[PDB]
Formats: sequence, structure tokens, C-alpha cells
Amino acid sequence: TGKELVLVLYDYQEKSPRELTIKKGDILTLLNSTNKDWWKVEVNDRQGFIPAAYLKKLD
Repeated sequence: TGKELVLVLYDYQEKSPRELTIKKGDILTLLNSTNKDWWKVEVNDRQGFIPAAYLKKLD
């Protein structure tokens, strides 16, 4: 944690190797948001990509 924190708007399910699965209601740590459609977050044990649209930057 510590850095940018994000809110998961809807619970997402990974569809490919680079992605992660997240649940609506969770505040996770944001690792990378340079890409417009995919943002790297961190949940429980590992890091990975989920739709940038599924996340709200909590600044």
C-alpha cells in the first residue's frame, strides 16, 4: 500500500495471463496507470492488470 489507492467499482474476473481478479468494494494499491485502458494494481498476494475503467483513483 501507501502510494495511490484505488476503489474497485465492479468485481472483475481475469481473462488472460497478465490480469488479476478483483472485488467490488476493495481499496487496493495502484502500481501503474500510464496506460489508458489497463491499470496495474495489487491484490492479496500478486500484482497484475485490470481495466482502468473498473477503478476509481482515490486521491
